[PDB]
Amino acid sequence: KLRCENPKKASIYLAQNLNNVVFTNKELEDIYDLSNKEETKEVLKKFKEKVNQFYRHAFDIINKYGDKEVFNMMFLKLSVVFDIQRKEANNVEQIKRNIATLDEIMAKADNDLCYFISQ
Amino acid sequence: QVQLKESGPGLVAPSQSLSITCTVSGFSLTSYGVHWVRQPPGKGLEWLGVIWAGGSINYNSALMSRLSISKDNFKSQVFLKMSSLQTDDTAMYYCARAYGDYVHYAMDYWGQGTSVT
Amino acid sequence: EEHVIIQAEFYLNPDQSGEFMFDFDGDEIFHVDMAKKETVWRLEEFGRFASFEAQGALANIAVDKANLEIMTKRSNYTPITNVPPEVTVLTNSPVELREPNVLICFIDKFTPPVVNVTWLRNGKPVTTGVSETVFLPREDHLFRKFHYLPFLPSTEDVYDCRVEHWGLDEPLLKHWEFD
Amino acid sequence: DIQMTQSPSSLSASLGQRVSLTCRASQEISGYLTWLQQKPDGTIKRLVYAASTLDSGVPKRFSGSRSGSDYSLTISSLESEDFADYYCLQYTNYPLTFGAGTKLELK
Amino acid sequence: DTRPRFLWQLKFECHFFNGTERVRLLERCIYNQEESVRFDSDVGEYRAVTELGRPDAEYWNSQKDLLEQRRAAVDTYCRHNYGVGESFTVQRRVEPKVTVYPSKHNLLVCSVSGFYPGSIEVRWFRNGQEEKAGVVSTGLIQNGDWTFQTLVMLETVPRSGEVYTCQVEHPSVTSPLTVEWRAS
Amino acid sequence: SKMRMATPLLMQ
Ligand SMILES: *[C@@H]1O[C@H](CO)[C@@H](O)[C@H](O)[C@H]1NC(C)=O
Ligand SMILES: *[C@@H]1O[C@H](CO)[C@@H](O)[C@H](O)[C@H]1NC(C)=O
Ligand SMILES: *[C@@H]1O[C@H](CO)[C@@H](O)[C@H](O)[C@H]1NC(C)=O
Repeated sequence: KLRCENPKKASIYLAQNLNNVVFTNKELEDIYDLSNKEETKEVLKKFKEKVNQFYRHAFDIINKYGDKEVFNMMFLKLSVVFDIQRKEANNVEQIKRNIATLDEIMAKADNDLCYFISQ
Repeated sequence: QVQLKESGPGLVAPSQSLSITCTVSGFSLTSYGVHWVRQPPGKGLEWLGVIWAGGSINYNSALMSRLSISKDNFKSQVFLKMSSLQTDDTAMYYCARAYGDYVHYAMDYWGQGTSVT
Repeated sequence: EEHVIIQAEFYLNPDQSGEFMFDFDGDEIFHVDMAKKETVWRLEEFGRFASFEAQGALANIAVDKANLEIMTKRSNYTPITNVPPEVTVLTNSPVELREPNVLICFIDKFTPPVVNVTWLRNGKPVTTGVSETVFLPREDHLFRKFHYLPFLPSTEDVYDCRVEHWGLDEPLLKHWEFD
Repeated sequence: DIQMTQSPSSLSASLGQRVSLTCRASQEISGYLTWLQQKPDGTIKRLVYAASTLDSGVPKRFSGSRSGSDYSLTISSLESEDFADYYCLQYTNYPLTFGAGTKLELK
Repeated sequence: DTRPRFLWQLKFECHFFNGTERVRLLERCIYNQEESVRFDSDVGEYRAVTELGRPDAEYWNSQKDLLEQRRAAVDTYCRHNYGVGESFTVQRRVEPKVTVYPSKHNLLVCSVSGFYPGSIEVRWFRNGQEEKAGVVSTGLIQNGDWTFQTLVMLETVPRSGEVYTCQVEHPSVTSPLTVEWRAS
Repeated sequence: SKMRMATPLLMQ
C-alpha cells in the first residue's frame, strides 16, 4: 500500500494502551450462532469471510507498522459493530451494511495510517 | 415561586385534638404530593405520612390509628390531624413537596414550621 | 445575547446503546443513526445549507463504550439510581377539531435513558406516523425526550404516553383529551 | 422499618474545610436517599436527592455519593451559612426514616 | 430486567456572548448522575468535579497537544460551526402565531405559539393602560422542534366595552403583533 | 459548509 496522495484528517482518541480488545474464536462463534434461520446462511458466509478478511488486514497492520492507536480503534469500532450484529444477527440488509461498515473501518484505518506516517 | 407555609394552634392541652394546615403556592397539588414531618424540641425528625397527587395516602405504622391526612386541590392547602394528644406531641410540624404518585420521587421544597407545646 | 451549542453523546450498559447529536439552545440540529450510517437532520431544510459525515461519529461511540466499562469497575459497580421520569403531554399549537396538530410527550428528568414509550389511542398502541427524537441532554445531567404523534384532534379519542422506566413499579400513563 | 444510622451526631470545623456526613441503612435502599439542611433559624432546605443529583438552587460545593450501602454528603468548602443541622432520609419504601441528625458547629 | 445499569455521558458546549465576541467552551463528562470531569475555556484545562473524576483530570490535562486544540476549539469548532449554522439557527426568525381566547369569565390567555427565538415580550393593555396586576404566565415552553410556545394569563376580566389588547414584541417583526379581545 | 465535531479521549 503506497502512501495516500491526499490523506484526510485523522482524529486522536488516546487508544494506545488498551488491552483485550480482540474477540477470541469462541466469542466469534457465539455471534455466528445467533444466525440460525434459513435466510442468513448465504450472507453469514460472506460475513464470516469479511470478518476473516478484517482480522487478517487488522493483524497485518500491527505486524510491520504496529500502530496501536488505529489497531485498537479498529476493534473498538468493531466492538460497536458486533453490538449491532448481536441485536440483529438475522437481518440480511444489516449484515451487508455491517460488511460495508467493516470495509469503511479498514478504509479509515488505511486512511489514518498513511496520514500518521507522513506526520 | 414554590413556597410552603404551616399554620396551627400552639397550645395543646393533654388528651385533646390537634390540627395543622399547610399552604402552598407556585405549583399545583394535582401534580405534586405533600409529606408531613415533625420534630420534637432539640431532637430528630420523624416522617408521619404522605398524600400523593392522585390521593393515595401512606401513614406511619408506629403512629397509625391516630394520623389523618387530607387535601383540597382547589384551595391549595394540606391538612393534618392527630387525635388523643399527649406530652410527646410537643414538636415542630412541617410539610414538604414531592412529584407524582410514587415513593421514588424525592421531596424537594420545605415549609417553615409550626409549633405545639 | 446568549447562545449555546452542545454536542452530546452517551453510552449505556449492558443494553449496549449509544447516541450522538447536536444541540442549539435546547433544540436538536442533527443526529446520526449508527445502524444506517446516515446523518439525520432535525428539520429537512438544514441539509441544504450544511453537511455532516455520519461516519465520524462511529469512533466517538467506540470511545464512549470503553469509557463506561472503565468507570463501572472504578465505582465498584455502583448502579445508577433509576430516577423516575416526569412526563408532560403537550401540543404543538392550540388545538382545534378536525385540524391537524402534533401531540408532544415531554419525558423529562429521568435516568438512565431507557424508556418504553408507547402512544395509546383508546388503549391500543399506535405506530402510524409516530416520530421521536433522541435522548436530549440536560443541565442536571438527566434526560429529555420528545415523542410526536401527528394526530387529527377529535373528541372521540383519548391518548396516553405510556412510559416504562425502571425507577417506577407500574407503567406511567400520562393522559390527554380534548376539552 | 429501615433503620438509618447517621454516623456523626455533631461536627466542629472552621470555614473552608471539607466535611463528610455518612448515612447507612439496615437494608438495601437502591440509592433513594435525600439530604437536608436545617439552619438555626429553623428552615429546612434540600441539597441532594437520588443520592447523587444536586438540586437546582444549590451551591456547587454540595456533593452526593453512594458506595455500596454507605451514602454520603460532602461539602468541599465551608462558608459561614453552612453551619446548620443536616438529616439524611431514605424513601425506597414506607415508612420513611430519617437519621438522628448532625449538628455542624463553628470551631 | 433487574440488572444494574451504568451510564456514561459526554457533552461539548459553546457559549456565545455578543455574537462571537466572547465564546466560552464547556466540555463535561458525566458518570451516573454526577459530573466527574469538566473542561472550561476560561480555566483552560480539566477540573475534577468529584473524586471519581480525579484520575481523568490528572490524565487528560497531561496531553499538551489535545489541550491546545481544545482551547482553540472556540475558533475552529465554536466560531466555525456558528458561521456554518447562523443562517438557520441564530438568524432563524419564525413569526409567532398570536391568538386570544377566554378560559371557561376570567384568566384571559394570550397564546404565543410556534415562534423562534424564545425571547418573547408579552404585555397586556386596557385601551392603552398597561395592566400589570393580574398577569400570570405559564413560562417559556420548548417544543423540541425549533419552536416555542407560551401562555400568558390576565386575571382581571373587564366590564362591557373595555377592549383588552395583547401586544407581542418579537425580533421577527418590527411592528408589534396586536390581537385585541372584546367584552360583553 | 460542513459542520465539525470534537473528539473525546479515552480514560486511563
Ligand atoms: C471497592 O471495594 C473494595 C473492597 O471492599 C474497597 O477497598 C474499595 O475502597 C472500594 N471502592 C469504592 C470506590 O467503593
Ligand atoms: C421494555 O420492555 C421490554 C420487553 O418487555 C423489557 O424487557 C424492558 O425492561 C423494558 N424497558 C424498560 C422498562 O425500560
Ligand atoms: C460585539 O461584537 C461586535 C463584533 O462582532 C463588536 O463590534 C461589538 O463592539 C461587540 N459589542 C461589545 C459591547 O463589545
